[PDB]
Amino acid sequence: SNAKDVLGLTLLEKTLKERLNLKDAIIVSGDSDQSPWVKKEMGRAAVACMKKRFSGKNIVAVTGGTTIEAVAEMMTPDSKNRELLFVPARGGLGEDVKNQANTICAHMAEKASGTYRLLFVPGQLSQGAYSSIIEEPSVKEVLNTIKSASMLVHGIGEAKTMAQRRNTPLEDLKKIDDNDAVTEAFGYYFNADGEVVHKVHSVGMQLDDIDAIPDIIAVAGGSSKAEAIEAYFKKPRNTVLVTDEGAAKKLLR
Amino acid sequence: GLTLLEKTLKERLNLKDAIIVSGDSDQSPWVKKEMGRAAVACMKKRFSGKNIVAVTGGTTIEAVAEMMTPDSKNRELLFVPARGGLGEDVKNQANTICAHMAEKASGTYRLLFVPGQLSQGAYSSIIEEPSVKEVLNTIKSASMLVHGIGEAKTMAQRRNTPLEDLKKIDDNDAVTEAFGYYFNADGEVVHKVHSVGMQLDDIDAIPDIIAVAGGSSKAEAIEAYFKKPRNTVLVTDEGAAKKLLRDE
Repeated sequence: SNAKDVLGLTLLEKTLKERLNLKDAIIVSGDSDQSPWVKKEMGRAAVACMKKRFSGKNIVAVTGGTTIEAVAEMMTPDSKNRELLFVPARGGLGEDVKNQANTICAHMAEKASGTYRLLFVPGQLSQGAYSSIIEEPSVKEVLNTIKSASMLVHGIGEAKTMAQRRNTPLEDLKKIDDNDAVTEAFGYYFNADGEVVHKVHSVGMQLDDIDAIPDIIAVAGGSSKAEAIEAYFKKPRNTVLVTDEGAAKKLLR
Repeated sequence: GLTLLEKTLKERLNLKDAIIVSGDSDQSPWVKKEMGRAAVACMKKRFSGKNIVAVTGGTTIEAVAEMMTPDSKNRELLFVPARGGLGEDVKNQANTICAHMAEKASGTYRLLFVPGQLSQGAYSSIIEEPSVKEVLNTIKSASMLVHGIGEAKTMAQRRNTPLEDLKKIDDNDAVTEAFGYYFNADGEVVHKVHSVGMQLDDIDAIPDIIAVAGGSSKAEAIEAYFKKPRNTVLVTDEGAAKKLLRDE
């Protein structure tokens, strides 16, 4: 791309990909912490990536958060009219409704003119209530769909920001802090070496399941996320990263 | 004339107030948007410093959502659905309208996540669950209710009403519908859709109730619903009002 070349983004992407051992790196101009449109440009770039990687039939698992909402906002119908079913990767994770995976999932499916299936297994269910619900055909159906996800599109957050934004129980806050979590993705908090140190209990996709998903696209940016992004990628994730100059430049400094 | 028409409607229907926009929404589709615009203006006049706004679904309340804009006075706004989905398609569900309105208002919202067609056991589990209980509690403290009114048969058929309930609605001569209750010509409940959240008895405790409903086809439905005192502001159109009042 001449635009990427002239802006120095081609080199920056090469450097970031090598640094983080990524399947690929896509970087948009600017710092989303400073300029609101940059998050939309990350959404647009993520959508372009999804479309490049779709096959004939697709089960797309998604997380919540404002960045994947931006992906949904930028989504458009598939000009190839390939089959698209969208599911949340996991539960609500204690997010407010606007940021819940179910919310982003429905928004994305509508924008893509695809279909969706939502997961309603609240985290605060009693043991007895959980046993009743987990056996429901509708719940089993969605869990089964998630298990065959062909794509995962997920955000990455700072551990503290995510813990504060969700309604995290005191005991779990202590655990996140005591174990020096620095990054978060799909309801897992990780330390600076990319090791899991706290897991939000939630049905659906577990960390071990991502290895079986051929196309994983993480979308996360802003200078404030530089250390979070670095930590998450300390382990092999077989993942494409869509980010911005804010995060990428700070990370590479 | 419109001021006289409003005065007569308020009296005939025992309204808190009548707001009548021009035209007939059954003939001129865009009149629904003008009802929406007037309803939003009415809501903003009624807001207190803090607000919990319960809403129903349906295309008329979707028009309210569509015409919603942020509050110039920046009052606190939390939007909730009044009841469950009531068997509506997604575009007509209270949850959908609720989210749309809150986004347009730059407010916050909470939704009732109570799926069908769950077994009895799972259903009761879902409704006892802490997050759902929180939302139900919020609805119980609603300061405003914004709702539609529909013709009984029309609403029952649009929703996926079971044949046995269709028969009961017919046998009991239901003529009007609002927030999941079907009423006869005397404004008496004859059938209720089972659903968590707001009940009919709860509306008396809500200080500001705004009904938005119009079109000549709804004249009989609107008259029937208001046969009992509802302490409600009606936003409607000339189509409904002139027909109801025999002033065509």
